[PDB]
This record gives sequence, structure tokens and C-alpha cells, in this order.
Amino acid sequence: NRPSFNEAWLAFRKVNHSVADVGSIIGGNVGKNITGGYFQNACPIRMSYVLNATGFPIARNSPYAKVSGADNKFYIYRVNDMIDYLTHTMGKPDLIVNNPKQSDFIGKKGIIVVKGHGWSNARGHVTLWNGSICSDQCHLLGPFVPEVGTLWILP
Amino acid sequence: EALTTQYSQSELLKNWALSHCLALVYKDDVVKNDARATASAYLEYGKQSVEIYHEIDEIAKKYSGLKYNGSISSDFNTMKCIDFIHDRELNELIKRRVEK
Repeated sequence: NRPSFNEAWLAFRKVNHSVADVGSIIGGNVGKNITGGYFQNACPIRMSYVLNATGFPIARNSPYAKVSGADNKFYIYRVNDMIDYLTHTMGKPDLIVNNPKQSDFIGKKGIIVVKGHGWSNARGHVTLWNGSICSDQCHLLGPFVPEVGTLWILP
Repeated sequence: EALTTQYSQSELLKNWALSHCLALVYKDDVVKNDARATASAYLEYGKQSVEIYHEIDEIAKKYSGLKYNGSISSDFNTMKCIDFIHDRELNELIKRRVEK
């Protein structure tokens, strides 16, 4: 099934910090790659932490690039991989919206994926959504232009 | 708005090598962070496992550790990166990558 919304939001707050701090928190190969500067975008790593912390851990054999943490659990480090992973483990989203905006996602909570143009380091972002804001950053719904917004509701 | 999505896997790996080396040789925090961010962009669109970037770093470390001199005052760090991206082993490493 799916992680509870409350647990997800709690977990995410634990890693809602600078990528360096995320490195200190998770440790192991995650921390090591962050220390070395190889990982700068904490987004998929934060989401990985969420899944691993709420009873829906990423399998060692999921066909996505993973790195272990000190907990010996696994952390995806590419946004595109994280998005595909959700698409393939959670199934099909509860809501899909072209040219998404905040009002489109009102009154619903869970995992949100926004793809669009204008970023030089990624095709989009994946984070938590509580009905009015994102868990990290934040008022995504300005250089980034969202083309597609996708939500998996968390119970 | 950058050309990040237009590079081939091979080009991404070369762009990564360059940016990463620049992150290694420069002292200033803002610049170093900038080069790191840039590198991370190229890693995002890669299909390769993280170890290949570690290996690229090994090779880069062979250049960033060099002492360069001239008849003008400089450490010539920039050119260490430029010589590095011409490295034959770097190129062979990228060409024989398992994850194409």
C-alpha cells in the first residue's frame, strides 16, 4: 500500500535540512557521497528517507541507482529515478494535472511530483504536499514553469 | 534554460569531469560550490552508477595535485583542469563504461 501521511510528514521534517546535514543524518555511503560533493540535490534522497522510515523501504534490487546509508537501507539519488520509482511502486496517481497550480491540489495530502521546464539540474521535483504547501520548497505552485503535476494521496 | 538535457551520456561524463576538477582546484567557496552544483546537474542526467564518478575523481586527483609554474604569477589551477580533460585514461574510462 502507501505510507501514512503523518508519518511521511514527520520523516521528511527529519531530513528537511541542507544536503550536508542530510549527509550527517543518514551517514554511510550517502554521507560519504555528500561529503565528497557528488550529491548536491537532496530531493530524491529525502524522499528515499521518507519511504525507508515509514515501512515502505526501497528494495536493494529496484532498477534504480541507489546508495546505502548507515542504516544499511537504500537511497535513490536522481530525481528522474525517484519519480519513476513512485510511478512503479505506488501505481497510478490519484490526480494528474497539466499546467498545475496550487488551487488544483487543495484539500489533498500526499506525495507530489511536478515536472516542468526552466531548471538546469533536473526535469522537476518530488516532495510532500499537505493540502496547501510542499514540505521542503514550497510555493512551487519564478523561473521554473510546471507543465505536469501528479499526486499520490497518503492516508 | 541550459543545454543540460541535450548532452549525450559520454558528453555528460566529460562535462562532469571538467566541472568536478574545477571544484577540486579552486579555493574560493562560492566558485567551488558552483562547480559542484554544475557537476551534480550532469550526474542527474547520467545513467551510470556512482563508482564511475569516483573513478573520474581518482584521475582528476592526478591533475589537481600537480604544481604548475610560469614566468607570470599563478598556480595555473584552471589549466590543470584543461590538461585533465584531455587525459587518455579519462577518455578510455568513459568509452568502456558498462552503463551506456
